[PDB]
Amino acid sequence: MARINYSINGDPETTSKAMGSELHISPKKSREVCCKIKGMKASEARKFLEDVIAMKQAVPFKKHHDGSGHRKGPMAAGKYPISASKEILKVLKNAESNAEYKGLEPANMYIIHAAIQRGRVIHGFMPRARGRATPKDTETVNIEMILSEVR
Amino acid sequence: YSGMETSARGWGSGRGVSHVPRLVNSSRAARVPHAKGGRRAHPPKPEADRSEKVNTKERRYAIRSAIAATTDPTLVSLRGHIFEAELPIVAVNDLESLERTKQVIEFLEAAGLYEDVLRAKYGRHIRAGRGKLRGRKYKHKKSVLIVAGENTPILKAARNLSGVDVVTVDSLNAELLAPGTHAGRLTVWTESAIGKLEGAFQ
Amino acid sequence: VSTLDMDPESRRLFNVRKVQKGKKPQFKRTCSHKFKRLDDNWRRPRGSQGKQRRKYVSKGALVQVGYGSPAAVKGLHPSGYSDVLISSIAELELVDPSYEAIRIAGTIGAQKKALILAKAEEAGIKVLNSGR
Amino acid sequence: MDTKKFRGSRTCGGGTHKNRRGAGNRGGRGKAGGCKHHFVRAMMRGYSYGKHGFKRPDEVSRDVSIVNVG
Amino acid sequence: MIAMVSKQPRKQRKARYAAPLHIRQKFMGARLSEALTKEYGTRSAAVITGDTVKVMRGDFKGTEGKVQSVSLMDGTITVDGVISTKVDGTEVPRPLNPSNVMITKLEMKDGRRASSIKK
RNA sequence: UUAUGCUAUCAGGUGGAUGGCUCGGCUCAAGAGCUUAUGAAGGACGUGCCAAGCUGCGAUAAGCCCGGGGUAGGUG
RNA sequence: CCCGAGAAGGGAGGUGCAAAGUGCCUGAAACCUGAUAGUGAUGGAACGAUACGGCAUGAAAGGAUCUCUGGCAUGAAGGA
RNA sequence: UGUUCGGGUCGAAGCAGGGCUGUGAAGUCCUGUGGACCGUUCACAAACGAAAAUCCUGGUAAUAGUAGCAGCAAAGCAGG
Ligand SMILES: [Mg+2]
Ligand SMILES: [Mg+2]
Ligand SMILES: [Mg+2]
Ligand SMILES: [Mg+2]
Repeated sequence: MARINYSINGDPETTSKAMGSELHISPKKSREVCCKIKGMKASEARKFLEDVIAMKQAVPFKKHHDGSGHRKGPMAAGKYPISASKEILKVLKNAESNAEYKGLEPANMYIIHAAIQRGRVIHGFMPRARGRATPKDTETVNIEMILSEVR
Repeated sequence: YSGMETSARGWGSGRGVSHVPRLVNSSRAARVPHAKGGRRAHPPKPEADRSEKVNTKERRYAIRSAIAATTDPTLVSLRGHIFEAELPIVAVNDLESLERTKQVIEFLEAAGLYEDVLRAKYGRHIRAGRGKLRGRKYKHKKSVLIVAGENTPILKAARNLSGVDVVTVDSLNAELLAPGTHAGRLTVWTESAIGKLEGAFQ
Repeated sequence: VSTLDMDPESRRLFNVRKVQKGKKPQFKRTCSHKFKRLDDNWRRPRGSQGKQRRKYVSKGALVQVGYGSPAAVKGLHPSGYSDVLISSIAELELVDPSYEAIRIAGTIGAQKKALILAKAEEAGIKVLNSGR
Repeated sequence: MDTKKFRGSRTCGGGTHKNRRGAGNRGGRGKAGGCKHHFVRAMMRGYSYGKHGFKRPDEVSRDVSIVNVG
Repeated sequence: MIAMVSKQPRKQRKARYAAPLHIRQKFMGARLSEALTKEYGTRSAAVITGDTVKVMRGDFKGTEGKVQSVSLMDGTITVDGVISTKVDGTEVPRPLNPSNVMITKLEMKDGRRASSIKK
């Protein structure tokens, strides 16, 4: 419902920021994608996300390893997230545009931080058998990225 | 009937929950002291009588003991006050004739008892806690007690002075002479007041 | 500041207290490290089957008067002085620098504290917590 | 009783928590149990059963005041 | 007029909060300058639109000007010169309190004003 | 660059405890104490420039007339 | 002013002593995300107490005949 | 609450983490936050101290990105 502070405060001299506010996506899948893309470059990250949305590339699922089998190539369980990939792509676009407005060079920048902070919950309901109604809720996510000109 | 205007019934056993009373059309506990909105176990009661009794002989004896304590310079001095007079202070009967606060202040300055009045004035300070919201905003100090034999304009002139309490001889009690159960209160008398106390409390 | 006047018996007692209070337990309630609802103060164990209350050597140590420090140097600062907590500038006259050191109260302001510290520096009294 | 003396005692000076239930931990209400199970206490207190003597009306009776010669 | 039997804060704040709107005219009171008080005999007066005030407390100690408006319910007056700026830049009146001002020039146009001030 | 993890601290999210404040509540005391067929209390419906709820009012409808108090703003 | 399909939202830049940014005073814990220190894919458990070591920290509020290493004098029970 | 002596925008209460004192209940001080109130001597009071009641109210985990989104009417494809 409001703004958010960042868990890391890089110097504004060589730094770009961006936040995705209250995205309606799964926090676990977004956590896995954010883990995968941290430390890479901007162009490499965008190419990898393009290949993920195209179903040509699998992200490794290490913490939330359930509901998945092992994928081709050299890895254990992994999936093909789509919605989380598109949300992260939008946030990356915004961060690169902000950095180029700062007068910096996007092509030689790194994702030095990408986290998720799940936000408020809208409380829905679903009717069960024998007269009970258990909740079903709309989880939200906050995505944060920081780009830096140092490795 | 606070916390008890309800028709709650227990669900009994077999329902998987506790045995407290609950609402008839819901599962919310009520009426019991550990349930939210329930009554209070052992609250205060308006019919409790908290008055105390003291026999007249021992009450008069305590009053005499407190009156005789103002003669001792040590009890008065260590109790808090500041004075430069020869205890006890006795004044001529025209003190009941004073009608302006300025005249009373002149007399107190000339009798070496005005620094206590100033101490009470500057010691007035804001109280701490929930007492501020209920009417007791400050904490006051006690300076000086003036005693007169009969009602006169002096009970109206030395009335606004900070800390000073002026009373007649037929209105002395133990609070006036032992504020907080500590005797040694600075006081002033007159000749008529001395006349009134031949067998006053014996 | 006035040199301390620890005469030899009191110096011996002071070193004895240093050693003994070195070898003293923490006196923490039972199972305070296995739940977070419990704070780390001391409560007497009360159940009949409890292992600490039954005085098992591995469970810890019960609170008892055997751990008391020597009566001559009880309450003294580890520097050897006795600390009195000062909350006004009308209480430095009721202090002697030979064995007492003041501790200015926490809530004193800045200029009040400056005046107190000036009068304490001149008086020879040692100040434990002074911003310097 | 001194309530503060028993903060942390649980039973509060009663023994088991199965005591202090109600009127059955006292043997009945009032002077109940006259001569079945409280007979000895009934005799020692001064509540023995029986009726003994008669009374005259208070209209006719008098209670004289006395004073000795000494 | 609420006597010494109203020494409870709850009662005083009720009286000041839910007041009849003809009593809120009295809360628009401000001190008079020396000449005004020594020629009308009232130590104070009420502030009305069209008179010159001298601010005494706050950020504008010493600035003078007319009263541009008065609101009874709010309890605040508006003065010439005393302004605040928007973020985009637009000078706006800043409300004050009539007990922080001094009256130096009364505005006599009602005719009933003189009687209203005193007696 | 040892992955999945364990312990402790820090930064952030969620959450709404603690503290400070309070036009509310409760108890005691002193007063005052009936109203309606000349249509009561209570209810339904309506009534605002933009007006859904509450409050007030009744097709003259957040209201009309007269006397006093009050004085420069008012439109719950 | 720039990004964005945008009356969403983000960045930069302002207002204010202070963001206190609209259900906006302070803002705890459970719970969740990241970072730092120790440890870690040959390993046995009421999660700790006591003694000895490794690694990390030890600004304030704690020590300066205090910490470390040795010499000398007296030395109780015991005593080669 | 009565009484004595005080502190605070040159920064009170509260909160997070630390140093010292006490056998202990606990006290006091330091650092970060906070932006307005808080103590103390001698006494007196109580709607006065929580780890547990298949305790009450609120918030929130694991289970878990799992079950379900099939059974009685298996419905969609091309071009624009
Ligand atoms: Mg979802
Ligand atoms: Mg049904
Ligand atoms: Mg209630
Ligand atoms: Mg609890």
